[PDB]
Amino acid sequence: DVQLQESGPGLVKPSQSLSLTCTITGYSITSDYAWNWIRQFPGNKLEWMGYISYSGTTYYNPSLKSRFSITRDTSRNQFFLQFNSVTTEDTGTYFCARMITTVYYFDYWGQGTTLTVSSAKTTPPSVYPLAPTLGCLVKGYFPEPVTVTWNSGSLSSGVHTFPAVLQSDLYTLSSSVTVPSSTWPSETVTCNVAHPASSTKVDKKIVPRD
Amino acid sequence: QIVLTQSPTIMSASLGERVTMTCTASSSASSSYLHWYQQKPGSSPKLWIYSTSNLASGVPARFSGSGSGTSYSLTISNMEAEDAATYYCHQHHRSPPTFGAGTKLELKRADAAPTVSIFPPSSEQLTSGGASVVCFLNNFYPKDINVKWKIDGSERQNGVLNSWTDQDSKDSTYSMSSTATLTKDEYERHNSYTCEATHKTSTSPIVKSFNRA
Amino acid sequence: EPHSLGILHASYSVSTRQILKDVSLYVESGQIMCILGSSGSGKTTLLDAMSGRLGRAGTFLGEVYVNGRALRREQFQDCFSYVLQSDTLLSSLTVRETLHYTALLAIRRGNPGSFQKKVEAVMAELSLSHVADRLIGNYSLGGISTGERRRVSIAAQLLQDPKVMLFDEPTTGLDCMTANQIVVLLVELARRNRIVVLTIHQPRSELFQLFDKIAILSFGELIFCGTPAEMLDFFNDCGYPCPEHSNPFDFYMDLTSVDTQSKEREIETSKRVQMIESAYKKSAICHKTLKNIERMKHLKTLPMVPFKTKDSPGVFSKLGVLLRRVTRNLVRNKLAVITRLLQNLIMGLFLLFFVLRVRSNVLKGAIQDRVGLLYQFVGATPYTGMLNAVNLFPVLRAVSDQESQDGLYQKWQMMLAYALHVLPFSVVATMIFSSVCYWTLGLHPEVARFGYFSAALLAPHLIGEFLTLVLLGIVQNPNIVNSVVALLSIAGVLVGSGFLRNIQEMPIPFKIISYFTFQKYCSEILVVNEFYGLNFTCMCAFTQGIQFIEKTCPGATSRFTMNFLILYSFIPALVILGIVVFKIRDHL
Amino acid sequence: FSSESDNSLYFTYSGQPNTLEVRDLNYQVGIQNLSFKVRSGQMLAIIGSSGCGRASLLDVITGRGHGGKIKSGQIWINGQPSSPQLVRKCVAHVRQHNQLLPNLTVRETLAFIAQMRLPRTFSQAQRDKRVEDVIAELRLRQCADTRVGNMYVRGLSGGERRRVSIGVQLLWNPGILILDEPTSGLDSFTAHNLVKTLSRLAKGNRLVLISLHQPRSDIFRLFDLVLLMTSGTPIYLGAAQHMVQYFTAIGYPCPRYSNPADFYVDLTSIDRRSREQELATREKAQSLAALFLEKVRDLDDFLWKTKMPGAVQQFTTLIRRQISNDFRDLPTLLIHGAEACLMSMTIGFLYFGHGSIQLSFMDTAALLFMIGALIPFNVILDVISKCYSERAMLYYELEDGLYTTGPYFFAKILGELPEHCAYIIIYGMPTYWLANLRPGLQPFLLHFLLVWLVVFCCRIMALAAAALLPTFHMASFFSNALYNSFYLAGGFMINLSSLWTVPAWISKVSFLRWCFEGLMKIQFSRRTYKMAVSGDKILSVMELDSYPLYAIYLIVIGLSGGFMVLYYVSLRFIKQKPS
Amino acid sequence: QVHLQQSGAELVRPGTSVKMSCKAAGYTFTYWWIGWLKQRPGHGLEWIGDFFPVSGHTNFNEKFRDKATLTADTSSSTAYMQLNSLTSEDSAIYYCARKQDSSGPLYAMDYWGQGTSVTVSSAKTTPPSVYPLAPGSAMVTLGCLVKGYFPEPVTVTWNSGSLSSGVHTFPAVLQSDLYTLSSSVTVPSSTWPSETVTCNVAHPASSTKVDKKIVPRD
Amino acid sequence: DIQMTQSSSYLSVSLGGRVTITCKASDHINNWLAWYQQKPGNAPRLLISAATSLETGVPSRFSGSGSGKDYTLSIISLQTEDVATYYCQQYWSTPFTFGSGTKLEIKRADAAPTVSIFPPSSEQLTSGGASVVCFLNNFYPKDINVKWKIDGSERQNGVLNSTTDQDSKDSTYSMSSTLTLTKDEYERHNSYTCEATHKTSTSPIVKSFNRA
Repeated sequence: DVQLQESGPGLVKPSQSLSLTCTITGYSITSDYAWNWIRQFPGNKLEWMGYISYSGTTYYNPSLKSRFSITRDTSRNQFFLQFNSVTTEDTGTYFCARMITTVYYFDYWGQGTTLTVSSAKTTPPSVYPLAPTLGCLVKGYFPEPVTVTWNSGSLSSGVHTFPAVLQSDLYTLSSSVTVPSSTWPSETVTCNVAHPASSTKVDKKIVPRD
Repeated sequence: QIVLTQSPTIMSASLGERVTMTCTASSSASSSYLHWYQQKPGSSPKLWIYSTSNLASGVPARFSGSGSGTSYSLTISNMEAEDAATYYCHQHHRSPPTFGAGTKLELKRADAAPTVSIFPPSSEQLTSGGASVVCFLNNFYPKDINVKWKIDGSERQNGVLNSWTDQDSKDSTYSMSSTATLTKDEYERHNSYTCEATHKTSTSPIVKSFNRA
Repeated sequence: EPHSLGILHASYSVSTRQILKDVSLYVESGQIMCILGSSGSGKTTLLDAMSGRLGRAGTFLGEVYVNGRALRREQFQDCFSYVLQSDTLLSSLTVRETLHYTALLAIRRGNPGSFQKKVEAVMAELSLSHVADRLIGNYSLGGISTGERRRVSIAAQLLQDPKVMLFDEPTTGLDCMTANQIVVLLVELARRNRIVVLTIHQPRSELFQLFDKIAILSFGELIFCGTPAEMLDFFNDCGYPCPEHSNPFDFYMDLTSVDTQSKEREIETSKRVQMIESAYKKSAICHKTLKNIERMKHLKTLPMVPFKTKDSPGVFSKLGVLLRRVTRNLVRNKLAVITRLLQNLIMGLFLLFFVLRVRSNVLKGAIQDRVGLLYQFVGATPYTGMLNAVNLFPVLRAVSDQESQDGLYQKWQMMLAYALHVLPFSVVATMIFSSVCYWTLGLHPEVARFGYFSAALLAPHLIGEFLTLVLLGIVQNPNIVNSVVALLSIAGVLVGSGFLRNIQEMPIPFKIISYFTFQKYCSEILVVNEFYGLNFTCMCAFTQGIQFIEKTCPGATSRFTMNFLILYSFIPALVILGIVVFKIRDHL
Repeated sequence: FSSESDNSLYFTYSGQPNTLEVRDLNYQVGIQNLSFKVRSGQMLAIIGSSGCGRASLLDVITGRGHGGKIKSGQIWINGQPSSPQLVRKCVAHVRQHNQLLPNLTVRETLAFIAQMRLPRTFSQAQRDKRVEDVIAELRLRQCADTRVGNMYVRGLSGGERRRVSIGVQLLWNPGILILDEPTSGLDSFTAHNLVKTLSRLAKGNRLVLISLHQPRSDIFRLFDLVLLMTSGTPIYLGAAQHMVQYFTAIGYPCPRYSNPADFYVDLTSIDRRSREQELATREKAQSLAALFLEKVRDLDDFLWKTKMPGAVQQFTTLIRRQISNDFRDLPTLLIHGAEACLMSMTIGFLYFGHGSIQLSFMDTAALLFMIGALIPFNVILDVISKCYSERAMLYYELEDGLYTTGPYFFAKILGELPEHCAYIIIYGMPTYWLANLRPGLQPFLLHFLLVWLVVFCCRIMALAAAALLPTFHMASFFSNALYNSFYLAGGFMINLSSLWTVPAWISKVSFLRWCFEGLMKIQFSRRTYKMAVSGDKILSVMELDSYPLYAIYLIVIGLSGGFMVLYYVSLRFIKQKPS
Repeated sequence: QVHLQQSGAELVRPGTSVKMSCKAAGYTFTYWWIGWLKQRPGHGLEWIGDFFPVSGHTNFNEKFRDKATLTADTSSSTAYMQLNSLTSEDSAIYYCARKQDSSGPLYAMDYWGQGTSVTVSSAKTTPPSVYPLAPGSAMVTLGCLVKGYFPEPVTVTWNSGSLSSGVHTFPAVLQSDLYTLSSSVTVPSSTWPSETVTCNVAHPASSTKVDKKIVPRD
Repeated sequence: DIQMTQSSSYLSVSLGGRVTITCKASDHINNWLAWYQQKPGNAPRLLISAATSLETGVPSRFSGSGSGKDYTLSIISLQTEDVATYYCQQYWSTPFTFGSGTKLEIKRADAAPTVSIFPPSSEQLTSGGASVVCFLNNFYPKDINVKWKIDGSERQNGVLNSTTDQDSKDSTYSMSSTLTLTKDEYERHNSYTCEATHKTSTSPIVKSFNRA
């Protein structure tokens, strides 16, 4: 049982430094395995970036020429990555993995982190409830993710949350849940939206109107 | 440098059918270094099959694979609900290791018409100088849906965004949404908004309207 | 179905060093056990003891338990399969034919299609259907590959469906890819509810995480037995961590061996090995093994009986199968057939080359050439017989040794099969020789004389070949048999035949020895056939052929028919002799 | 661990450090493209497949291979292009299979080789000095006085045999030492200590090249440089202890607790079980080779991070060595003696002429023919067997050039005479005495001399045949064909005048015919035989009156001389390839 | 001409280290074995070790393994030997020498160096005290003492060198880290107690010179 | 290790005579034994290579031989220049070992020493120290033991003995015994005495000194 947990900066701008780390527990990175990084582009395409062997020997693939390096600290056992070429094309999800060095394959994978790179500014969300099925729209803000739930878990089923659409560096996310008229409008429900980038949490009650 | 391609890119099948996926190498590859990975939305890929035919621990012994040279394939003898995932082909015959594009299989379901609902802007939009009209099209199948917008019979395609989800883990249906962003001065000048939802489980579109400014 | 094999203790001695000491082991169905050791370790003796191939070679004081039941020594051959490190196959047969003949001897039941049903099944299990109906032949480039030969032998053992299999160093003459493929095959065979125990000489690093149990022997002592994980933990506890880039099998084999270059090294490494073995005996692993062995003895759950299905056809069915097997092996070998049929013709043509015509004038050689020719025919004919036996029998000798140890048939049944299939070829070869040389030389125009001549020379050919076969039963090196038989043939014609030494003027022990040499009777028959009706011209002491016959072996004509009865009594006698000789071979 | 002890050096090379380099060598059978340069003081191990059919890479480098030819590239030795003379003067090749004579000691083996390799201007004290230096360097002072025997099994160990096999090359003080499979048949500890010995030899101002297939973990750790090959295509050349880093930095990791040599060799091995796998693996191997060539493109050397003894002295040494070895081999001498005595006693007793009725004329003639004809049977088999057992030594010794075919030819012929004469005495005398042949000293001596010359001629025939045909069985067949032909043409079994032209020509050169005719002209020369009948007419009737007895002796001598010419031409012109 | 030239004399304090050199000439130094030898006064010679410059190999005498480090610079044909952790028992004359054999196993040292005296002592430079010896009342022997000097050599004569015979000099003895030297003369009864004589003591190491002229007394 | 032993560390010889110097090995050395000649002030010269082989430049007067482990160096018609220390060294096996050496001396008729006692000078008296010295000149043989007595009391500490080698012209030996005391210990006693015990008298020759 080996745990790989990525961490690092969320939203950063281009032409900066950027260091993502993989904390590895349950197995020392001074014993066997090749210990590497894998990138996934928002198009569901995986790309291998490079490894640091237990001996300290590193290898990076071609067509990523002198763009990054991988380092590590022995005793603490952190796994590091520092890509100077922080161009906007590098937005996507990153995750670390362990290679088995007999026949090269990746058995353990981490959980991953989402890296968004642009000059866009952090903006708090606008939240508008929707009713004449009920729900809410959250728009006019950046960066992602936003956790969207409902008060006390009431509408835990029958709910559809739609992936956000980004336009002119701001995005609109929308969520809608159908509740039959046999219980509504008495069992009050609200839209609970939380934006970690600004740490803004808003809870808006939804009211139908004629 | 070996490029891997996969086919079919997107495929669907009902439960119980035998399904195959093909991975093609741009050169050739040795059978010992081909691996398949399974990824589901929400998390990282997991090792599925290594060295073409050796099953990873935890895979429920109904998956297999084979191949040699330039042609490798993955086969499922009888599909279940948990197989709705993306399968990636990986090689390390010649460094660097590379991945294919993945094949995505979906589950078949009986056709169903969407529930369509058009919502007005909120008061907190009206007080801020802008508006958006939201049209939801829920729980349909297949995803091949066509939605039109009209204001007083005049189609408005610019400034209208839409989105949809992947196949829901709960009822195998698809759902979508469409948000039309309009200036308040445009919004309060018209009292008839409509959505014309045309799809392949009917013979005429379902037309819904919001007859209010 | 938790099938299991256990060795409670094991000791073995010869006569008078001891070979094994207190070796306990436990392995279950589905597991593969690899036994390691250096020179003198006794691991091959341990496999030979388990398979029952010793019989009475030494004293075995151990106790072997299978599925909770102790086995008797006489049951060892009925429970354990065994594959030797060097497989001898018949190159003229196909894979399908080889496995077919093996099945025909192994099982008693009928309905011939059923045999194909079993044979095709094993050719499916070991991936031999790809190479079915292909000639075995020579090496890989011009025949079947080495790995495929290993699989053919394994399939031949699988035809009786064994449940416990013992492999004596299966990867010795193989390359790294072939040996890896064989080990992968053996683990797959183990997976299918079977017990596989094998020895390996120099295992590669990849194999270490593949085996389920590894055991190390040194001079009969058991140093370690456990899983690879338990192996690494045990040796780390003893203070011997594995080096960075070493092969675990190489490191642990070096650690547990004894260096005999000098006395200081032998003492130092003996003490180190004893420290490791002592640490092992007190460990939890050894006690768990001993308790598992004890536990299986008292569980009244799965008692079982011996395996492999000892269906045993009678003697004549086995001789039939072996006869058509060896016959098929011969006919498909074009060169062996050509040599076997034409060597006597070559001999004849050589003799004809020197003497074109007999020349009835006595002063020009009328007597000299006839006596020369008969002497050379009698001498040379068993030599060509011997040549056939030395060139063709040893492959069947090796095959019969391997299969006779496996319990399919006794060695003398292969001896008889060889003995019988050669008879039509010896008859044809003699008639080909006679039909050219006799009439070309002009020995005697009468057809009856031709017939008696052909039979008279037919018998020495068979006698020579049979004598060679009996000597090969006890003399392992065929070149020694070659020289011994050639020397006996020369001594035979010199002593036995009156042509060079008149039998009535030589000492008594040579007359007595002469009476047991077939060359005496063959010479008497040929001289009667050749000279009785002749009338010579021309010092020239003789005019009538009857005078010459009276001079050497007087009275021979009155024994002519009886001489045939004596001469052709040598051929059955050697056969019966061969039957005892090969039985003696069974104890060597 | 294994063992630690004295690591002093005792015998070092005193000349300028030599070099060896290979530039874009392309050899097909083979070897696709090798480039390297090594110098004195380094040890280069070659691992992987690396060879070609029936010839290793080191035989290609020395310039003496088979079944192929160098197509391009260059090999340079000490700054000069490679040639047979530079190889003979610099390269001490130690072969995988060779033999030392079973019944010499280490001191004697090295002393004989030293006499044949060191300059004739050395004193005996200097040669003894050189032998002791070689013994000291190889740690052979203990067990220096024991037997080197292989066929004699009891004696020194296989490791010590390997060391003696190295020493017989070290005696002439080589600069470049090349070994093919040194750790073959040796135990783990013995192989380890031998590789450390080779390291010390490299340490002493020498270049050591080792061909070693599948080295062990502990042997791989002892390597200075390693050349990794998959086939004729190289993969990696450089320091052994950095090999893993090289592969790790190009995308192919190796697990901990895995031998690097075995894992990398299997990784680059080219399986031929299918066309798909063979194609994919050849593409992989070519990619790795091109990648290596790029990696060391800008790096130097492609490495990642005196009068001689004359013919008479050579003859003297060969004759002393041959006599010294065979006359200590008592079991063979007893077997040969026992076989000759038992055969002569059986012939004697069968034709016994004392306590009996006097032998007839035809029985006596049959006896004399049997005395001649029945001897080659054992002589041919043992001469051919012995010659075939010695081809490995003769081939590699002539190839190295420590002697020519002349001295060997003479030593080989003359060295069997002290055994031959005893054999003739044992075979000859009991038949002449047991069968009551013609009395007096002169008949006896003439009989003995004629039998001696005939058997000598037989030995020379078998010797020439064994050296002419490529294998034991073909030479044996050829010898038996000539023997049976001469036997039939001998004139006893068939009439000599009643012959077709070609048998007559065969009879004219048949040594058994002349043997028979000579013995008949000794027993029946001028003696009256009781049948009285004049011997001269009796010999005339059988057509044995012409060619006086001295001419018969001269003819047998001439036939032996003919077979001597055949043997000499055979050995010099045709190579005596082992097995 | 084959020739080995060693370094000069040395005097160091206990606990320190020294480095000696031996420059070879007239032969191909790099590929020959050179050995080092210790000659301690009062004893014979001790073998230190052999060195092979092209490879840098050292054949050690186990007694000296942890004391003497052997090396060489083949670009200047010079062998070196370094003595670590010096004590008083290491004061001796050290020699370098080359063997008859280019191969190295036979220690027949054909050519030798000069010898490098090494003195290990904590003593400081000091001038001697000079004393005349009174003959006392009564040929007659008179003499003089030189005591308490360090380091050696000291030159002592009589009558500024003119007393060509009858004079004995006694080699210095080391006590409490300083040397004791003495000298004596036998003179005719006509030259004592009549003629005067002089003990002439010079010590270059401490830059001194004392002329102790002794006249009749006691 | 192989220990080389040379007995008879001194041999008294005369010029023109015959000298035989022996050396035995503790083990087999297979005639790999060299002989060296060392003179005071000079590095040793190699005389003999392997046991019998004379070195280039060495006179034919020198020879050597051996049997088993016992080897001998012989010098015929001994010259003045041949009076030196000779060493036996083996090179069969490392570590190489040398013998203890033997030294030649010129044989002379026996002679008794001239012995004298010198009191300390006033320049020493004024420094707070003192010494009393007695000299033994022109004696033969070298093995002379000299003791000091103060009013009959043996003094073992504070006595130095400096001896010389054989004189090049007289062929005799000499030595000097120096006793060091402080001033107050010196003044404490009235008389000093020192006695030479030697081979040319059956009793010590005793000298004494007093003051006032």
